[PDB]
Amino acid sequence: GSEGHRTLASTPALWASIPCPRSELRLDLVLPSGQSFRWREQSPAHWSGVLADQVWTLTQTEEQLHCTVYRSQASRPTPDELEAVRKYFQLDVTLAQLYHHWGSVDSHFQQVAQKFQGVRLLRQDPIECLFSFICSSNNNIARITGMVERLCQAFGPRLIQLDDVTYHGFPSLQALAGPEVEAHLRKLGLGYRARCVSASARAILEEQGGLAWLQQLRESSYEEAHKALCILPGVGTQVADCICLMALDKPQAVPVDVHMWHIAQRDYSWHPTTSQAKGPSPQTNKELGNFFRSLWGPYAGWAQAVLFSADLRQ
DNA sequence: CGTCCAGGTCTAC
DNA sequence: GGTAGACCTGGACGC
Ligand SMILES: CCOCCOCCS
Ligand SMILES: [Mg+2]
Ligand SMILES: [Mg+2]
Repeated sequence: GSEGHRTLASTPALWASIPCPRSELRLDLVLPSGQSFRWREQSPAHWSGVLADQVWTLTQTEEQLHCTVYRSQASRPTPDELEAVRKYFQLDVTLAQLYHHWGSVDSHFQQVAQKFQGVRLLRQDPIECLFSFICSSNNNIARITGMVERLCQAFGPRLIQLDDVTYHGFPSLQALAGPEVEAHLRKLGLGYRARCVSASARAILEEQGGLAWLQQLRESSYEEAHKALCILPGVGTQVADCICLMALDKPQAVPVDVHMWHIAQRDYSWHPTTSQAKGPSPQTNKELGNFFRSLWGPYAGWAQAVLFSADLRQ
């Protein structure tokens, strides 16, 4: 009871609650669906991971999101700590209101939304998001998830151990820019993305003026932010859109991968009309992103997250 | 066991 | 501009 990952049943006094209906949040549809790669369902309905530099376990009942933290004596999370959870889930954004809107303007969205409630966007750290999505390219979620864990294990600071799992914070730019990072990441199975991690960490610190440059894209425009990210090695349109949506507070950013292509054709009979290219291409991928913005409006990326997630499950 | 595929990015024509 | 091929890996899918 004192050791291992906590459950709600087994250590009741160490949990605290955040009011939040399952209609506003389904952990099981958000945490393994390729937004963040850093959460594991270590016991049934309990998700463990690192969030604002500490380890947490999260579980839900119909009206509550229950939260425990591992930091000192074992105790309930504090009000300030609980805030970090609220911010990470962006719980001020009311998902019932967005679903209504998207539902009204798109009857296909209405149909999928009935069976896939509580899919919202996490608000992620820019560095973690940048380097996770560099690992995402031409890859599947199961393998990306391992790549990311091994990366944090080798280069990130040791937080705490539960059972046989040692949690690590996400690596700094400095660690990722270090000597022989590529060769090390190649032995950890990252393949060609090993080079991209080293190169982007160095590009940021040595050519772009460091962490500040990345962080300040939050206050910049989607279009400025998206252009700025594309200069980095391993960061194309898609990876940049993932970062803008998931880390830089750009809700209108819509990543366009093979899933979204399939969704467009199957469920909207979409075809490009500004370019003569039949398939995925820079100009057809731009157009498809514009189609979804025009359809769903300024939170189109959030709508994308609902159908993307629902397409993973089918 | 050989292709094909997964939250693509690159350069080269 | 739209197009093709190279780059890691390891599960799923046939033949
Ligand atoms: C998909 C292969 O290209 C990845 C980005 O270019 C190489 C720099 S690390
Ligand atoms: Mg606690
Ligand atoms: Mg780039």
